[PDB]
Amino acid sequence: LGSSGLKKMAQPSGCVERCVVRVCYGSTVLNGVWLGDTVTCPRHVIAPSTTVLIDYDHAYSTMRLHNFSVSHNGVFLGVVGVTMHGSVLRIKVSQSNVHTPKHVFKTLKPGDSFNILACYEGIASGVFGVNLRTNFTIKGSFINGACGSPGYNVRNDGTVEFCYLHQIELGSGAHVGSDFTGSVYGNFDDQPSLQVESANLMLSDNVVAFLYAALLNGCRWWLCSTRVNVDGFNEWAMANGYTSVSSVECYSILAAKTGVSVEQLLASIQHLHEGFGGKNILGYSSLCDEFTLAEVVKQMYGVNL
Amino acid sequence: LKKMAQPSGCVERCVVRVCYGSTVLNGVWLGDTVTCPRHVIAPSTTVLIDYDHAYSTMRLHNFSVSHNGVFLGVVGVTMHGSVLRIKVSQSNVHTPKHVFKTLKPGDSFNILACYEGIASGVFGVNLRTNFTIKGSFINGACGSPGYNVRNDGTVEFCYLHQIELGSGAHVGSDFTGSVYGNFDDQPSLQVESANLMLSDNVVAFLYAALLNGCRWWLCSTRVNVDGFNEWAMANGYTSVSSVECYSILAAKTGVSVEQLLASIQHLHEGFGGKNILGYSSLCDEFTLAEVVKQMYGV
Amino acid sequence: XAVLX
Amino acid sequence: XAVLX
Repeated sequence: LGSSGLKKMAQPSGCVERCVVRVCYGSTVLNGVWLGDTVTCPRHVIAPSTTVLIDYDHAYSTMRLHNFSVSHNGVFLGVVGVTMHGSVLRIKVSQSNVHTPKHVFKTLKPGDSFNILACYEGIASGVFGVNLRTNFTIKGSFINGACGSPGYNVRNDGTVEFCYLHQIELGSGAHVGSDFTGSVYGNFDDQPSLQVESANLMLSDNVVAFLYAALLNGCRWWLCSTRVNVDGFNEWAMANGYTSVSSVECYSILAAKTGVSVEQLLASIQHLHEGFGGKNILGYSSLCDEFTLAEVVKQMYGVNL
Repeated sequence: LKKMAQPSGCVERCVVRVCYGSTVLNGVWLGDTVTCPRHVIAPSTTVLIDYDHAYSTMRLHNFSVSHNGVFLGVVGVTMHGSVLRIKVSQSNVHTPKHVFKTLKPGDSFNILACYEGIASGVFGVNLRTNFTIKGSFINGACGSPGYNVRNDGTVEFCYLHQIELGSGAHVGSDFTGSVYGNFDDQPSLQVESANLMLSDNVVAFLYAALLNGCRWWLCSTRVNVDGFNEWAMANGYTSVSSVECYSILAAKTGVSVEQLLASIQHLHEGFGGKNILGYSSLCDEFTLAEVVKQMYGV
Repeated sequence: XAVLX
Repeated sequence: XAVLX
């Protein structure tokens, strides 16, 4: 009563699970995604070592097919051909995945939310939501053997957007993948090299949506009494680790239903930027940029986009 | 530390659209039996429901059960507790190896949020000490399954969403019809006990911090189990349950649980701005099992 | 006060 | 510093 509750969720993993396969080359084992007659997986599966600079050219030319082993739930598929594209391999198999969902391939942009199906040994073990950050990394949860874990989005009509294959954990702990065309996000290298990412920026659009969710759930203590216009805030955001706000009218639905303007939520962001002190906001102890406007509206009112 | 859910695939194939008259919510399809919240037959929403009267005046041809738009044939309906068991002609060929379990406070499980018999979201949650959970549900969410998947692959069905209390807290029933914490599936004024911090989880959380190089918060002070238990009395925390389980991780830190017990007191006061694994306050969202599994794959 | 979903 | 998963 007086709210619905804001909870971080992933979209259902079912249709993606039926595409996850166990891909083994030699003694190296990771995950692949099985669509049609093709299995896509990180190319470093054929690397004789993963803990040393890899000569991928040499790796592919000395590759032998009989060292490949592709299985789905322990049922082995027959490797027919292997081709290299960017940072991934496309493995042609005899059997075609009869559970291939209506799908497309999309490349994510900073600010996009998607879902991770964390897999090990070709078996999905966990599923969770993440945002592609401004520095083209994500804050996931992975350990050894996670690579090949698919990232995805499910459209309203049911089309699965495949957009991520886990590949790298940077020294900072930040995670990086490639799209299904081989492009490593943010132009990172699929090498165990020292790679540094840009400092992360707070997704200001998300924080605004979050604060609206907080209001719609009865949380009001943080509300600032002052207003700050869009240009005034963007000049502040560049200098305090926040993105620009785009674009004070997509929030017209929640501005209407709460009676609080975006400008009043922008001045609050400034004040709350410091910290929450002792207080709370919907269980979160600092400003939260994890939820998009779409996610919020979906959980509040049940509509999409 | 990331809150995640176990894969929902096997559960999705059991979710069905259950409609009575024009009322639509979710059901779980196992074998030839569909289980759903009984309030699907309730004539009104803003009024105390006479379920006995609703059930005797119930008529079967008003039911419409579907899986992905494919209609099943209703054969029988039985009321047990706060749920209905709808017997159907067709048997679910995708019935997973399953059992029915009733959760205890502190247990983590997974919610498959469903609307119109189609899953729209999945997430991990904890059953609180007051037998509620903090999820996110709106119109048509009832019947949403809660579950855990055992290591051998057995699916434990343990939750069917039913009600949101005035406090915002969410409540469901088990598959036997028993509503958790003995709440009523009625729109009455029902108040739950104040929530307690799951201290077992907080301790596990702090061990996780130690394992990630976060050590600043470590107190130089010691506090025994009983001394902490009645610090817990006055600050909304559970009793610590109960020292002997943390002997493995106590070593990699050189930190006793007692040294993990006194810091909670000091940090309860406040963090002074600083964080612990991104958190600016104590976190009881993660169990010890979740921690170990995410750390080491166990 | 309680609301059945 | 980075590692391939």
